[PDB]
Amino acid sequence: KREHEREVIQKAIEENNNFIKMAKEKLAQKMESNKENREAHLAAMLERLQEKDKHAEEVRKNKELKEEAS
Amino acid sequence: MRECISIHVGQAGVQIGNACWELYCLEHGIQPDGQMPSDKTIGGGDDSFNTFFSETGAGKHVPRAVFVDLEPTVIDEVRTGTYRQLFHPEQLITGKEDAANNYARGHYTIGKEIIDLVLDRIRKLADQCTGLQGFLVFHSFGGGTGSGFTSLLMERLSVDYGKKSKLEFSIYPAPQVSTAVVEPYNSILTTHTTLEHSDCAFMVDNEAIYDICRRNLDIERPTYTNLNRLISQIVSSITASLRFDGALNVDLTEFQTNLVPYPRIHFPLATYAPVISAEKAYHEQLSVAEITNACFEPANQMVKCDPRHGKYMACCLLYRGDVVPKDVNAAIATIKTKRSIQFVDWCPTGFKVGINYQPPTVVPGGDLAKVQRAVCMLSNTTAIAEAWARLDHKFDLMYAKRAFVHWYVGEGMEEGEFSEAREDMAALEKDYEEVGVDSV
Amino acid sequence: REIVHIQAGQCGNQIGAKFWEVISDEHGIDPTGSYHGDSDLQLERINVYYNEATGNKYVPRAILVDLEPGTMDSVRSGPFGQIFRPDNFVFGQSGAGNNWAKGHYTEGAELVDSVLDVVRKESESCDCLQGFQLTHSLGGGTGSGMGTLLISKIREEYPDRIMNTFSVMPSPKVSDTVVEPYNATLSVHQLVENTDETYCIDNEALYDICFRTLKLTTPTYGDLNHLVSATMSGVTTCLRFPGQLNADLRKLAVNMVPFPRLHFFMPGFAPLALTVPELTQQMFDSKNMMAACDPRHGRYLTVAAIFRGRMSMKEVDEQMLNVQNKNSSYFVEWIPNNVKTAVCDIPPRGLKMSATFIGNSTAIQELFKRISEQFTAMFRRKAFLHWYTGEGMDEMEFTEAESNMNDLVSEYQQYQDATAD
Ligand SMILES: Nc1nc2c(ncn2[C@@H]2O[C@H](COP(=O)(O)OP(=O)(O)OP(=O)(O)O)[C@@H](O)[C@H]2O)c(=O)[nH]1
Ligand SMILES: Nc1nc2c(ncn2[C@@H]2O[C@H](COP(=O)(O)OP(=O)(O)O)[C@@H](O)[C@H]2O)c(=O)[nH]1
Ligand SMILES: [Ca+2]
Ligand SMILES: [Mg+2]
Ligand SMILES: [Mg+2]
Repeated sequence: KREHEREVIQKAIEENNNFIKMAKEKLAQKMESNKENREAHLAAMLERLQEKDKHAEEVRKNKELKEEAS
Repeated sequence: MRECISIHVGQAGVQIGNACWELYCLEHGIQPDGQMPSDKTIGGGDDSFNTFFSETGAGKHVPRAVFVDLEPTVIDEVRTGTYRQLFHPEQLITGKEDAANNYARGHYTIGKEIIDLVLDRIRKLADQCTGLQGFLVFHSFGGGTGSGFTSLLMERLSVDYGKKSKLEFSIYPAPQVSTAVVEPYNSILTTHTTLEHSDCAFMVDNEAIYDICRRNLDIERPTYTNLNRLISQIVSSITASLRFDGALNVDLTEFQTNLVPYPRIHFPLATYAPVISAEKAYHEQLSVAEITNACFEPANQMVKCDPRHGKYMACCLLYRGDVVPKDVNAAIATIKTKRSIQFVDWCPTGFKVGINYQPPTVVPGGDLAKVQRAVCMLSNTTAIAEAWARLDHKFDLMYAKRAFVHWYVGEGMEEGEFSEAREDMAALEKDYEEVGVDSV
Repeated sequence: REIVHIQAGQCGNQIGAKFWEVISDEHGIDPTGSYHGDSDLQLERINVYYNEATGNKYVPRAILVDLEPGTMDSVRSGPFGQIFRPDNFVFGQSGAGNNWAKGHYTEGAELVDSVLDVVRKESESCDCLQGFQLTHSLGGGTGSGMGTLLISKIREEYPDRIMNTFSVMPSPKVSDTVVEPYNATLSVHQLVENTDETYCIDNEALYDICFRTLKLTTPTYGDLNHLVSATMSGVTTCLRFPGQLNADLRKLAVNMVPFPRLHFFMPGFAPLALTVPELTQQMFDSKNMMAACDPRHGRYLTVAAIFRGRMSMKEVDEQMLNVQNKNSSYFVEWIPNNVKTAVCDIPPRGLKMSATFIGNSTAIQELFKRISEQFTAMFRRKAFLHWYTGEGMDEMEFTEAESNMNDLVSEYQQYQDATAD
């Protein structure tokens, strides 16, 4: 009976610790996944804007070649 | 004497906190500067009111509370208001930018920047407790902070305090006073993520409170202040057994044993009476039987739903003021012979009763008559699942077109979390269905 | 908290100056920048649009931009001309010749970095920047072309802030002519990708209102701009006074924009006995719209209503519920509770009470369809293209802009046709 009493309380400790652990790991995965997602969103936004800039240069370079003909 | 720490999150949470703490100060004889003349033990003690208030050697009684919001203007009014001396400045915590009605900003983008400071501040409160019982967490479903930051906080509290009890007071949205089209999204997301981290949650349907103020107090167009004063009476009824002692007093945790048959089925329906104006209360003494009867009138519930069309799994009556068991028992026998109170078949049908002898108090310049006796009924009924049904339906309408979803995806969330949250709600609605089916 | 204001080009600076005069009066700030008001509610949120300098002086957080000095000099002499920060005038000389390409790619490109220097200065000292509002027209060259360039550049440096525009659409009824459809279409192309919320201020509508409703046979830009400023004051009141609803630019966008591209709003105003039931009927009527579109020809995705003055809150709630009940077919069923209402005690100048309306309606396609038609009738003949190729652009960009705008139209139609079932 004493052995069973010891197993019950150890089982209770083990489940509380497993609950805490499970919660800790899931939060960490969510915050990590979220950070990566958000940064990728911003990165694609900037990469579109830097294309607009590349096309603007391309346009002024284009005017400079047709003002030479002339 | 087991301490309880209250945490008030976002505008609704903070403003309800203002109303609750003012009311507790009045009930306990505590002045706006924290001084309590009737308290003869200076600098500490183990009186019932100490579960909610600590004490300094200067005789100040300090709420065991933290107020948190991601923008500063609501808490700033506490900082500069009537009860500003009540709180240590470090108990009032603000960021610079709110969650813009977006769960994702509350839980991740903005919330992550302040979460560590909040836990640090809660920790300081817990360190002053000799036998912390648990937390009471006040917040809206619909706001970005109320929803997203509260979820993040509940997850972190489970990690840091284990299975230490966490109870919520949750403001369920109504269109009469809502401020965001996306409140159904935030409600479902927070309910999903918080479900496993909460022991007991008391939902307060702003529409139920709005309609009680209009109908019972004759307020043409209720403001938050009208709603919040009513809400604080209800919150006070619920916490009174922790704050006052007495022979017939029964502890909230004892009601909780009866209220929660399975971990997920933990949303009691509160009903409160009497709600009546001074003008109608005058020369009209409301007996134990009248207020008890009012508890079974759905118009007096804090959530709109119909218990007559569901089954009870528990019924608790928390009386306060001038009330003796004889009159309670007579009143209950009457209700039993005349009302549609049907229990599930696996639960006993007895009403659990507690009586706190300290009569209710009202805030000066409020709407409620001062009465000699009041009652809050807490029931566990399958009917509360209607509240989830209504919210889940609004979620489905918008989600089928992914309306507004880009605001969440842009803050780093995935569609996966929406469907996961929605499915957990579907399973919850189903759980409430199953507990009402007769045993085989 | 802080909003940064940018005004570009002639139209941009004219409606911009009117905006500051009107709100300065509402806030009790005189032209010297000194406060002389009666209500503390005037100052509670003054920082949203104003900087405080020593001497308790309030300076609009405003940046004035043009490729010629004309209008800007007119501003500096205007009534509130001295209120502005002198360093915040950034004018060139070149000019844009009503040419989007010049404003966007060449001339404007030349002045842009000096504008950014001012934006960055104003931004750096902000407790917590909300974002930006730009006033400009889409028909000219500077406001349209350089205005869209500035939006792009600012977004690159402030990708996480809200970008809001007040964009004046061109009309033959007011027309500076003649390549305006090109400028507008090239502009809308930019607005669709790079702003979070655009108020479509339609000269077609301002004209029809001055002429038909106000009974002005000969409407000046002055008469148009009274409408514009009354509107702009209205749609910013929730930003400028204490309150609950749409109190900042992000919360407004989250309430108003269900899909990222569908962010073009039809604003409305009333009045143009005046009871709450009457204000309400008026702000929802096509004749009171600042965009030339009939909302009975589409469906409302979302709506914001702002009532101003002393009136019954109960009455407002009832009339607003009544409008929705009686007109249910014109509000999409799959966005519940999509109409939000705010009431502010402080009325605009010269009115006891007023109502401002902000609608995201699929009927806004009538506006884009009208521009698209005028664009295609010129483009099919390749008329005046040389003004644009002459700065380095290919026809491709015209074809792309046309397409993107036609896509926008199709997308409004898609959601208009959508059903809950
Ligand atoms: N009963 C009651 N409800 C409130 C109160 N304040 C806000 N609400 C409700 O709460 C919801 C809006 O959430 P808030 O608490 O204001 O938002 P928040 O937590 O501050 O989150 P963000 O502002 O997005 O950072 C709506 O359903 C409001 O009606 C209040 O004082 N009392
Ligand atoms: N409502 C209004 N429209 C204007 C005003 N000034 C110009 N516009 C319109 O703006 C367009 C011309 O662009 P404009 O701003 O004047 O050229 P810009 O200086 O290159 O930006 C035309 O459609 C005009 O009708 C004004 O003060 N008010
Ligand atoms: Ca003591
Ligand atoms: Mg808030
Ligand atoms: Mg011009």
